[PDB]
Amino acid sequence: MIQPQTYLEVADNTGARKIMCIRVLKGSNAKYATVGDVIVASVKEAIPRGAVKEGDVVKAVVVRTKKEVKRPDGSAIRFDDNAAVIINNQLEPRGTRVFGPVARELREKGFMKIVSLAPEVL
Amino acid sequence: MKGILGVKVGMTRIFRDDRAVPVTVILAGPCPVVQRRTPEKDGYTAVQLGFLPQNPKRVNRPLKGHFAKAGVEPVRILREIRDFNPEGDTVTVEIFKPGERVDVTGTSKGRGFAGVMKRWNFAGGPDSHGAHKIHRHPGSIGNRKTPGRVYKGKKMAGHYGAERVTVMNLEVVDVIPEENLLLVKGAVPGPNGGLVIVRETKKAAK
Amino acid sequence: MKVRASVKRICDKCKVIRRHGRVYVICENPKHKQRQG
Amino acid sequence: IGRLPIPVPKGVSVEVAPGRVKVKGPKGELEVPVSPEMRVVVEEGVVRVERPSDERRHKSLHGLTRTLIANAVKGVSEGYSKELLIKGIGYRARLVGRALELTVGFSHPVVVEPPEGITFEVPEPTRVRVSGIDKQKVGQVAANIRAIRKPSAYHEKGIYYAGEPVRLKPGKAG
RNA sequence: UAACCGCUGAAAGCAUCUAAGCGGGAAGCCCGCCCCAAGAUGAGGCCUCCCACGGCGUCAAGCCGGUAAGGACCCGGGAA
RNA sequence: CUCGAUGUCGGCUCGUCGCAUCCUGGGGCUGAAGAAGGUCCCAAGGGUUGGGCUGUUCGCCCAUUAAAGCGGCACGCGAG
RNA sequence: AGUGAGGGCGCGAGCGAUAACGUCCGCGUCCGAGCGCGGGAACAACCGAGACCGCCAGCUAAGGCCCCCAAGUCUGGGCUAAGUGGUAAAGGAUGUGGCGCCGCGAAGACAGCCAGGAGGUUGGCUUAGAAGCAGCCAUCCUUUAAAGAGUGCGUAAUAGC
Repeated sequence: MIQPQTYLEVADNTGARKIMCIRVLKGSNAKYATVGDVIVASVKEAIPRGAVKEGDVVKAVVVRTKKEVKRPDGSAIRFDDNAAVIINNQLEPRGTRVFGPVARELREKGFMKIVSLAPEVL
Repeated sequence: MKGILGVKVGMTRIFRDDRAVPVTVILAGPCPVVQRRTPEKDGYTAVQLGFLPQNPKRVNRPLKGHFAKAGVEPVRILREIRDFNPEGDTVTVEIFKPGERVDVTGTSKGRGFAGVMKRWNFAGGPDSHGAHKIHRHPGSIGNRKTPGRVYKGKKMAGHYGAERVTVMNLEVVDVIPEENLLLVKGAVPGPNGGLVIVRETKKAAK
Repeated sequence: MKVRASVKRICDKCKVIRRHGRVYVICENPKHKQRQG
Repeated sequence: IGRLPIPVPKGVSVEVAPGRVKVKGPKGELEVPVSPEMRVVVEEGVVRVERPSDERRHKSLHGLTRTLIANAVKGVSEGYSKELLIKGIGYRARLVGRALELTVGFSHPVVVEPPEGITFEVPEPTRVRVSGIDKQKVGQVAANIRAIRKPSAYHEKGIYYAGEPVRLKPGKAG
């Protein structure tokens, strides 16, 4: 569901759909890279070419596995942990990416692009 | 602004365009069992009861205390100040309107006797490089010539369940005038299928 | 302005004001707020 | 010799009562303080403050009872109106009845109320002030209003007593 | 009310917030918020109720029944 | 005083007071436009993060943060 | 026969930082070793005072007398009023009260007031401006409210206070 130190997944312009975040970008007292949140990290996994690198950005929270509990008592869980990498502003990293729909995301809102972008099966 | 009750159980419901969860308040309807007139108890107020547990069972005193303004045949009773009795019998079949905010409390389910572990926060000590106490145990208690001894009022092990308490604001959600019941989405303060009460205070400027 | 001390007035006509054992110099220039009580 | 001479014209209700001096004129039944030793008279047209000594306490007391009750009188004679001028591109003003129109906080609700001798005068409103009765409480309320926005040394847009020369300092660099 | 801002005013026959008297003012102080609490011998306040209980050397503040006025005991049950 | 006996570090866990207060606010001051800094007096209310390496508390460094204070109590804590 | 090492206080030299309930020596007292009573809150050595034993006797030290607790909430004359009492220096100040002193042209005072704030006062440099109120000094005259070689708000001098 969350974590501080983390081996997380992504799938943007990733070096590798994996980076380790330090912590949560929220109210100074992290403890939860939580669903639909924004946080900090560097790469863990490799990267053929790609302008990505073995650095560190911050970004926004996708999937989780341990209760995506929504306002409308909409409920879900994906046996997957990953978010999209950000470039400053938030403005996402890559041109596309491998994943899809569901409230929590769009709802957080700031990232419509991610929104229309990851649609279909997967 | 007060309701007397037999707290039922907590359960989930739906509102507007979304579900959320409530609780079951139930109260026949207490009545003017005793009044502190002010000249009577210048701490003026109303004391009432709200049900009835067997009559064959009942001390004379009770029988006549009732006699007083005479009412019925119960045992559930208690009091609250600064609350007029624009009646001589109360139910809530309106008494408590929904879509309103409330404050309320009740008996507090009865814990046990667990130290630094329970009672207080922070789950005990640590575990491994040390096991001659494995995982948790009691913090520290004072010192040499500081106060020169053992302190006097920091949290402490044991019995911390047989007590009572309340919750600040909560929502009145809904009113079922028939079976004198009300759904309120509440911290089920203390058990359920037992005793509670509600009162409303909050000149709270957001 | 203040200082647990000093104060020998200043603004050429800076006022020695007696207020609450409060050695407070009053003038016509903020520069002199002399609070030494 | 000097710190105690004043006449009580108008035949004002110039009298001393329960250890309090009662000065009654246009109505201002002003209560002018009476230190037990100060003492005073009002005969013919002459009203005098006496001095049961002349040391520090007393002498100041003299300057006072004299000046302040003198007040009691001049006051009871007219009605105490404080002349005041509101001025600033950023501000509005009208009596409204019994408050303080006022507007220069860019979220203008300024509904005030008139304490007592206080009558509101909007004849402008650039020129605009109040009338009171009680010289102390009047200068005061006036103040309350001034205070609530008035300041501005470097750029004006405030309320001003008579409106002192408002000393002003430059803004940026030029 | 803290610093800090003012009103009315002398002693310093012009002035000053300043002993005099009045006001402004801090997430802080008493309260308002919940939780204890007359073993606060300085309460108990109110309600109902058995009778002023019955025998003994007056000083009967001792005995026995007195009242199931009530409660305890044992039993049986309890998120206590 | 103590050698017929007082366990010294580092850390842990539970901490308790303190103000020369760090974040908090209240402020007069500015070389104060705004914003933002910086300059003192008032006030402890709550608050006063994770890791790295180093047995080191200090420290230097990563990432934030409103902020990530100094210190009293044998540099609190072995009858924990 | 016993101590053969002791400390404290005051004064006088060491030393030490002219620090320490430091340690060195000396004059004295001290305290132990009596120094058991008073006492100053209570405190081995700071002022009083030597206890052989009594008194339901009286005079006194020191130091005390509103009360807690014996003893005038004495009298008399002041001076502070901050609570100093109820630890502190450097140093700061129209604190408080006191000198022993200076201004009184009732040729009626000072803060408060009124009005004029006088004509050569007009470069000296700089004059873009000094024509007191821009920098290197000027130290004169007439003239009356008695006279500003102009103490001061200032820009372009100047003009106004």
